[PDB]
Amino acid sequence: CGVGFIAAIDGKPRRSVVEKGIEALKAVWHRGAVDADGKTGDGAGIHVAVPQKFFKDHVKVIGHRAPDNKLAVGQVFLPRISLDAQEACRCIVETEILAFGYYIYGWRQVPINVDIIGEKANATRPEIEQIIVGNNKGVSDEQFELDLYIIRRRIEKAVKGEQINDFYICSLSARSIIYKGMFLAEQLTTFYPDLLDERFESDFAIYHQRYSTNTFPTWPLAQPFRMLAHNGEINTVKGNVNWMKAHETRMEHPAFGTHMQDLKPVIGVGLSDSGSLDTVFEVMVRAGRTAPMVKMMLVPQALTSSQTTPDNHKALIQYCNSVMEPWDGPAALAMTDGRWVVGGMDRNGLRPMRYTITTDGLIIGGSETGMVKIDETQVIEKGRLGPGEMIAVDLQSGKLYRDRELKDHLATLKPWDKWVQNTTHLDELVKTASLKGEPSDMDKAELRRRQQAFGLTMEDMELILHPMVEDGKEAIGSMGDDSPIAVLSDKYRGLHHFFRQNFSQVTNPPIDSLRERRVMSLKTRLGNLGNILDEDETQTRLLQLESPVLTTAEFRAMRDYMGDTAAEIDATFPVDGGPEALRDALRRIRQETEDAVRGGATHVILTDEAMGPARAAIPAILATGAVHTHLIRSNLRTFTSLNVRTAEGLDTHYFAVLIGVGATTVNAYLAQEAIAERHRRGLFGSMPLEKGMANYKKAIDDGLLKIMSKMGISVISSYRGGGNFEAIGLSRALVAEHFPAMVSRISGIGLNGIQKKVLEQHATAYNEEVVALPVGGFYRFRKSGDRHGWEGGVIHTLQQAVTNDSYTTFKKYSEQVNKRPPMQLRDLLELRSTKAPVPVDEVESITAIRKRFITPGMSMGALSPEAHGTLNVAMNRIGAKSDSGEGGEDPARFRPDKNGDNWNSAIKQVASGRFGVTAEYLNQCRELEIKVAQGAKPGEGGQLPGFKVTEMIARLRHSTPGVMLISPPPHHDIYSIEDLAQLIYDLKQINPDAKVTVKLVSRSGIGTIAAGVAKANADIILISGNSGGTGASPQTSIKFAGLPWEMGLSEVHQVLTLNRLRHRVRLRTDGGLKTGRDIVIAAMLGAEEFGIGTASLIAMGCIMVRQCHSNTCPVGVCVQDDKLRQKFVGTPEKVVNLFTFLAEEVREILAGLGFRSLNEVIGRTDLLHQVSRGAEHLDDLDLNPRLAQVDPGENARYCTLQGRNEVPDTLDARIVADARPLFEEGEKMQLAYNARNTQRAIGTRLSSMVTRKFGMFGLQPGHITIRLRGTAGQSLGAFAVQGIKLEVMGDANDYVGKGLSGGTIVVRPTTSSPLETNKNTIIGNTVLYGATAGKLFAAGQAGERFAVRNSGATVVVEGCGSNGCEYMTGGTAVILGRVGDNFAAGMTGGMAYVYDLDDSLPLYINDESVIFQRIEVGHYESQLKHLIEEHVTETQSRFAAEILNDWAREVTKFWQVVPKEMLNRLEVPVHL
Amino acid sequence: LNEVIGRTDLLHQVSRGAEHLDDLDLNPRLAQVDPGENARYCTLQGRNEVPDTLDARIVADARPLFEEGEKMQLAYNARNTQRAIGTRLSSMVTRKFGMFGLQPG
Amino acid sequence: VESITAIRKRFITPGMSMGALSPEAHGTLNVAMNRIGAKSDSGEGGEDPARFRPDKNGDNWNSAIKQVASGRFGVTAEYLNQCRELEIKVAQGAKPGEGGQLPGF
Ligand SMILES: Cc1cc2nc3c(=O)[nH]c(=O)nc-3n(C[C@H](O)[C@H](O)[C@H](O)COP(=O)(O)O)c2cc1C
Ligand SMILES: Cc1cc2nc3c(=O)[nH]c(=O)nc-3n(C[C@H](O)[C@H](O)[C@H](O)COP(=O)(O)O)c2cc1C
Ligand SMILES: CS(=O)(=O)CC[C@H](N)C(=O)O
Ligand SMILES: O=C(O)CCC(=O)C(=O)O
Ligand code: F3S
Repeated sequence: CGVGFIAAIDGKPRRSVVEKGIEALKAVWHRGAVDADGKTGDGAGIHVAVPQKFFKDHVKVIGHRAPDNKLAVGQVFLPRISLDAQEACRCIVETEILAFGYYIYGWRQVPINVDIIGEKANATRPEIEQIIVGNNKGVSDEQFELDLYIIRRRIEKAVKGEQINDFYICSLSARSIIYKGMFLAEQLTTFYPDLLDERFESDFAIYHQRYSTNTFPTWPLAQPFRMLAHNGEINTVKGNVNWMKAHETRMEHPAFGTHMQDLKPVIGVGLSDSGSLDTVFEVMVRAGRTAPMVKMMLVPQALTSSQTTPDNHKALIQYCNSVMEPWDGPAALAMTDGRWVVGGMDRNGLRPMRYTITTDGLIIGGSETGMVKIDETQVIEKGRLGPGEMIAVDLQSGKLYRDRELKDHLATLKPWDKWVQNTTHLDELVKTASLKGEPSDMDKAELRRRQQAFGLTMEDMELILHPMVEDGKEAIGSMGDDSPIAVLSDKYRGLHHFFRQNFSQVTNPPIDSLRERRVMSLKTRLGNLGNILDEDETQTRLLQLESPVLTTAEFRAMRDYMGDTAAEIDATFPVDGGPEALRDALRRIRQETEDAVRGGATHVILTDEAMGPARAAIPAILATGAVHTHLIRSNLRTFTSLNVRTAEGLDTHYFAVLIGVGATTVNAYLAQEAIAERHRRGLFGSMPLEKGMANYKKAIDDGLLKIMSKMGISVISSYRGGGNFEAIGLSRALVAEHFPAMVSRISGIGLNGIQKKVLEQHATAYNEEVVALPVGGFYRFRKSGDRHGWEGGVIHTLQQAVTNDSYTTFKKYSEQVNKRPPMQLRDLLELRSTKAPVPVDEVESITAIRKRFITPGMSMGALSPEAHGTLNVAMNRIGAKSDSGEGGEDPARFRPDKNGDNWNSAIKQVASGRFGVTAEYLNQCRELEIKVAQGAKPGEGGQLPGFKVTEMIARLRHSTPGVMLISPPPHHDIYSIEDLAQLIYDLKQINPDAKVTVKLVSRSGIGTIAAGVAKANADIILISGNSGGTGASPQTSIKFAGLPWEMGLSEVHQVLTLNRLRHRVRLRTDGGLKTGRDIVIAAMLGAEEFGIGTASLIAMGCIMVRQCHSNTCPVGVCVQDDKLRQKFVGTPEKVVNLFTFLAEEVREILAGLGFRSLNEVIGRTDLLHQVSRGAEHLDDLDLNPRLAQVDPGENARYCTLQGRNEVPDTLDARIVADARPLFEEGEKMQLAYNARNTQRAIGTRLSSMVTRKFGMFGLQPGHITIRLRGTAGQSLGAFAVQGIKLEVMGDANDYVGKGLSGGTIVVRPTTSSPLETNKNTIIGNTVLYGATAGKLFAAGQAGERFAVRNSGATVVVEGCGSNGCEYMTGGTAVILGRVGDNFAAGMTGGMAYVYDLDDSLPLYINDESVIFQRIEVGHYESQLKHLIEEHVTETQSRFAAEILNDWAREVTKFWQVVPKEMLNRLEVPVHL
Repeated sequence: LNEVIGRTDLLHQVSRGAEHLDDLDLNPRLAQVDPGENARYCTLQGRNEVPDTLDARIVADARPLFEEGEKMQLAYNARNTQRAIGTRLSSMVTRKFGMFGLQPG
Repeated sequence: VESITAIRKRFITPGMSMGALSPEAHGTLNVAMNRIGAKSDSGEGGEDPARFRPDKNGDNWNSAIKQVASGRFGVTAEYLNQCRELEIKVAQGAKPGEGGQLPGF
């Protein structure tokens, strides 16, 4: 994959611009899935100017006369198999161009060579044809495209009405034309020779290859699109899409004249995310806005409220943000309206984008940098884009604008501020009334009874509400979610329970809402929905909150300011009502809001307030959706704000759902109440009820910001109404009828059930007195109502069983377990088969089976050292495997002990904060598990409370003692699937023997990703259930993120099968598997391996008391405390017994089924039948979609060979060859080689080899040194141990020294480059990610997230993008230059100095955990000096040398950045 | 000639004469289906052949007829699935005795 | 074109004896050549066997091609075995008809 762009700064056309454009496209394949087929690829494209010589001649050769104007071309994909349709297609195409009365010189079959296409693709190949049009009407450049635009839509539309498939017009303008198709980019020129003609000349270029979650090639989905080309993904798409359904309700501009209606819907079916973007971007530009304005209105930069930003810009930004809600997601963009050409970034700089400027007056935009030869000699600059920036060219004036200067320009266009000043911030007005006193008007006798209506409890009040009020933070907890899944529940659960928060896995990264809160946002606006098409100050006239969240005080504040303008709808219904009560209720509300809005109303207030003994409340969630949708469905939502008052609301989740299913504003009124009551028994102590709410509110605000970040979304306006949930349990019909689009893969209950349950709980609370809520056993087993998997009896019996070693006791446990009411989906399945039973002896053996079992990754830290190694011993004893876990593994452990026991773990993880990740760690295993996610907390990343960060722990992890370890939610080197792809490459490079796994978490859509993972060379894929365990994690994720494995595991099984990849990868699953049958059923759904954690913990003794986060483990399982660790009685022997039983119980089952082995039953879903009905009312689920087979009946067999999906060599292949002496004799060596952007992970293999023979540190620095001219591609020197040194004279791309491990890497411009070392980029992003040792020197600037997570590498570099030194925990980080926003966020431990010539660092640095001072003590001043010296010595850097020359005056200019938590720890204090 | 069959790339449409621009689209006539390098086929030979019927046994059961001139009675079952029964017999008979050389029956 | 790594490997540093040259010069050469995967030549006069291992720094003083010349200087079962190539020296262009000299001092 890649996007790129090239432009002649002067405006004047040239052939090189195209030849370069090709040139690029020939250097991106190293980033894609190569087929063994040699031909097949996902899509490539080049968007250049229609070449009028070339075309005109053509018209001449047929013997017409060339017009004076520009001649248009339509580039069109016609149906290729039904001639009947091609015609219809061409009549339509002609008719439409005809009624604008332009002129047709006529069709031209494009030459192409289909030999380089694969069949898959030739299959879906359309018939590519050009049609040539002339501007007989003598209109203007601008009018021609305008008209053509209305024409293309007209066609587009008619073909649709005709119901014609496969028709598609890539381009149709007289300025630009697009040559895209499904073929390898390196072969664009081959599939389309026109491109090789010298008449193809152009002032600009835009190329783009693409990847996918598929095996299927659609042609129209290859880019570049008509104005756009996008690298990344736009996670905020459904959000955007539904907004346009309303934005459109009002869009009207005069340029389209009477055409608008043909103009809508601007977004047709079947578009890829980027495709939809181009769609919007286009209309906007067709109506007048420049390119750069549009990048902004749609992919605006973050308005951090800071000095970093001039005030013009801020105005503008604020303007946009008020018109259009962003289109978020990682995004490198290459854009152009007719005149300008733009390179742009998303608001988080999520994708690479280097660029070079030449003496010849060209700018070449890129994704990597070595992408197209240019002589250093003619380089005038070497830049990049950072979050939010753009760079551009105005081709009419042949002027280049860098970000500042370009943004300057746009600020210039209008009185942004004067206009912005037109908004009413009703904030202060609202805060005022709060301080004036958050009221409360119910008597406990009430609170209690309503509360009972929504089935609330003490656990609810104590466990969850309280901490919010107190700490202003939400409840953290531990252990998995073992309760039933709500539909199956026995006990009133509220709608919000069935909506699961979505989150993101490999497609895009989730953000850090702590360390990166400045880019996020919760602004809310009522009435800012008018004409995205307009550009007038009247667009700022709207009210603005700063949180959709309102305390009963603030709420009324607002509701008053509104007034005649608001309308209140009664979200409630009679109980005397009848079977259809709630239905008609839902109609009613729907209608009433209609009338209101029509009637003139501008704000709606939906509410349960009139709930009483005679009226049940309509589930706020359902009521909000029913309303918002119908509002959209009638083009009305654009006229109001929709505000909800809810008695049932209480936690963060409930807000999130409400908001994103419509809600503008929410007020949890009966909870502020419940807060008060608590407060008048002084449960909060001294603290005023007002400060009370304040906190509550922050907890819910950060609440949301988080839930959002789980699918990288930075901003509530795009999130709102986007329906980002997945419904488990409610009926298809329903979810469709009333909420935005969401999946509900098995219908579930419907209104009639909902009604019945709502009312039942109701009687509970108005049928008689209520002094206390029940206790509740949702977050914990009480011997009360809610059941759980793990309950006391069950735990005892199991313990009894593995301790006394009786299989009979085991069997009694599992029976205890299997005889209950259904609690989980698998519980609803029976296993029946058609074979007679077989004798048990005959089945496969335990030895055999237990080997398919593994003990999941549970970190050293989360668990006691004793527990951890216990597990490693058990697994190795039975020839199985265990998983180190998120947090290091002690290397002493790399040998078997006198007793023969083996503490080393067989599968090592690799997770966001790269904990103990070392060349030697990565090499002490058979398998690497890339942890993208756990079912306990999908969107997010580990926690390890500070008081667990023992010293041993801290030593392991290179973290700082007793300081907390919260991990970055996303991996920093996996922002998109190609990214995954490359990590897997490095992984397979540093360790030639291991298989690589990807931990993913079930959720709908996993299937597809699963595929991409497969194309990315992963060997195993593991789908984790929503219910798995965690040692520490917020409770909403434990109860609301994730989906059951029975759904995700089949989806992966299916989809992978459906694309013929299912044999390329092995499948594993975990999530609550405690029993023989749980394991058989998982096999039949497709699994080959099963993970067993918690139950293995319980055998080691866990009693499931849930204080894993607390460091108070009654039993030594999950606690670092010494005394407490002495109460541990786990034993290998115990765990081994657990597995032994499990397998035997598996064999017992297979025999009954007639199979003599597990393999004979994988995928065999025909052996499972869904029985269970388990409720009073006819409310059933559809378990089909899970049981279905893709290619039922006999399967063909693809031979799979034993081993791992192998990978292509790199430079290391030769380097190693050339190093015989090294390994053979010990010699020292110096090698030289060139290097291209296309060579990845250079050295890594070397390193693996060296680490293996001499170990990370048995070689003295520089022992083997390899100079490289040119460009290093991603992962340069990744995991290099000491002894290796790489000099890259030239430059590099992302991830230099990723996981650096005591090796050394240096990078400087070519002796001959005339560039000013420090005023130019030289290495990409996420450099030194997670390093632990070694040095890195860089004559130049580095890009975003430099030194992220560095845990002990020393570096020197002349500058650095934003988010630098983030989450750093060790090492020294010098920095000869300016530094990006948010520097040092979360930087708990190492040190960075920072030459700052403008005393600006103050404006950029992230205070929170760090401080800066000028050097005072002189050993710190000396430390710096020596590095800088080294730097120079290695890099021959002038600018550096000079700082050395004036040390005296200069030292004065730096700034010591030192972590708070390091102040008292530091041998030599930092101060005098 | 072979080197050029189907090669429409060798024909361009100039259609000119004296009138108003009212032109035809001769493209649909000229387009290639799978343009660009062709596979090479060897000379396919003979005729699309077809399945035997009962006649392939009657003839076998009839050696004496064709070899010695004998007169024969053959018995067989027949199904709606067997077509043109007798026609190949006829061909053989016609060729060796002509349509009228053998006495009826 | 082919790479330097590749090409430089076709280069070698001739045999110049320990004696004719300083010990420092001699081993310098052996180190250079082994560093770039090429070959050096011991020369007419022995090679010290200590030199038969790479040193703490990774440098390798041992020479890859050992000579064998008239006065068999250091010619030993172990010398002959510490290499990839044996060079029978029948003659040098400086003095074809003749054979080395090493002044007594
Ligand atoms: C205490 C504990 C620690 C865990 N630590 C990690 C970890 O370090 N890395 C990880 O990728 N998943 C971790 N997990 C999840 C497990 O690896 C596995 O996905 C899940 O534990 C199994 O769920 P089950 O508990 O119902 O047996 C942890 C889970 C628990 C309960
Ligand atoms: C100082 C010196 C020492 C030499 N010693 C030997 C030697 O020991 N054995 C040998 O076979 N040739 C010897 N030669 C010759 C070289 O091995 C090689 O044949 C010739 O040096 C290369 O000539 P060129 O000097 O113009 O580079 C010696 C030459 C020189 C200059
Ligand atoms: C190379 S790419 O993975 O960024 C593809 C971009 C986009 N989401 C698409 O589906 O086309
Ligand atoms: O130990 C750690 O860093 C993480 C452990 C963890 O996140 C979990 O077990 O839920
Ligand atoms: S608190 Fe974790 S619950 Fe198990 S580990 Fe101790 S009993």
